[PDB]
Amino acid sequence: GASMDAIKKKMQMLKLDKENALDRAEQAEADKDFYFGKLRNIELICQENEGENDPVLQRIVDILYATD
Amino acid sequence: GASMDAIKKKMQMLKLDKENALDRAEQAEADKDFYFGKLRNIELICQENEGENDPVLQRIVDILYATDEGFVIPD
Amino acid sequence: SMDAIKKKMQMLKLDKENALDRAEQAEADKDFYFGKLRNIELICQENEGENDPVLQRIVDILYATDE
Amino acid sequence: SMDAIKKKMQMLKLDKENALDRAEQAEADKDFYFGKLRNIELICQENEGENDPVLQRIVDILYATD
Amino acid sequence: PEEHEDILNKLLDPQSERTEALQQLRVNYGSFVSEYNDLEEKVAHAKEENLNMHQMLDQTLLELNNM
Amino acid sequence: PEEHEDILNKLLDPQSERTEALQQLRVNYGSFVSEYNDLEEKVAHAKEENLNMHQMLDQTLLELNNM
Ligand SMILES: [Cl-]
Ligand SMILES: [Cl-]
Repeated sequence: GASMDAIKKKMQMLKLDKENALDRAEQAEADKDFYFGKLRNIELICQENEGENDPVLQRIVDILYATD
Repeated sequence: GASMDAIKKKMQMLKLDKENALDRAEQAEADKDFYFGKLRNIELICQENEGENDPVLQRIVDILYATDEGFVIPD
Repeated sequence: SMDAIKKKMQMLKLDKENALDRAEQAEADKDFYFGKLRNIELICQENEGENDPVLQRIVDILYATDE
Repeated sequence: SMDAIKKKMQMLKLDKENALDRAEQAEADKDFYFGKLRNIELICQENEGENDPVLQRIVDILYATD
Repeated sequence: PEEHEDILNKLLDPQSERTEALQQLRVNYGSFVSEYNDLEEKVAHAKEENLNMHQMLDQTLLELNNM
Repeated sequence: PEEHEDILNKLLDPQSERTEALQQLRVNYGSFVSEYNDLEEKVAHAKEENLNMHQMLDQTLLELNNM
């Protein structure tokens, strides 16, 4: 009757909330990884070229290692 | 009952599962923003220097504008 | 090749447009179905006290989370 | 500049990706709800012999248009 | 009850009364079967309601496991 | 059924066996009320079980809403 139905409806809402939160987390992690992979690759490029003491690359290196 | 307690336990777990996922989302979005900030500054530096045709800067440009399929406009 | 780039940019725009069209249509179908489920829910809630086993099955379908 | 053309091409690809993601999710949500209506239809069909006026109202919802 | 025992007392020794008394017992046997049958239906109905409630709950707990 | 009527026929006309036959009716009636008794208390138990389960679910819903 009413109480069993209300319990089932509550459980469904909690489950849907959980799954929406997991979807949001997964998407945020993917976006983060997308940007992180770029910076890591740019870091590797700078490391290939560390010897040539290029002032433009030095600016880029300073950005890579700057902190919030 | 045990059966009524099992309902209460799982409801707590489902709320906790949600909270843990939201924590993950918020943290990942903050890192994403931190990273994106660096990438924008780097893009601007590359753009300033496009006229030089520096192969190392042009490689960085390709990394900047790549998607999961790889480089846009290959080679 | 500049021609190849123009062609590609046009294809990517059309592909995006087709997908947005798909999304809009699916969203409309989803709203239409959800509306029926809500009406069915209302009917079930009216008969809660009747303890009808068939309506109990329908309620279990309504609140199911298994896809 | 080629940098600007690459930047635009990236944006078109990512927008295409976003739109497809959105269509895929919309289709999933639609199928979820449709699957429920179909399960309810089967329950109604199984119980057609009862001549239940409540079930008949439900069937009228299932087969309604627009 | 108290009436049935008096009829068994009455029937112990001997024509109009003895046949009239057995017709009381012929009615009462079928009448006791009818009353038992009516009550058994009240039991079954109530057990069917109890089972419906448990089955609803059992299934809810199973679904809960997967969430 | 077949046990009963046959005894009701023996007693129609006249006899130490009739005392033995009436005792068979007395014991049967006994086993009738006692079987009905067992049934009345099955009903009371099913009613109890039903009521408590509704009470438990109603009370759990209240508790769930305070949590
Ligand atoms: Cl209930
Ligand atoms: Cl490309």
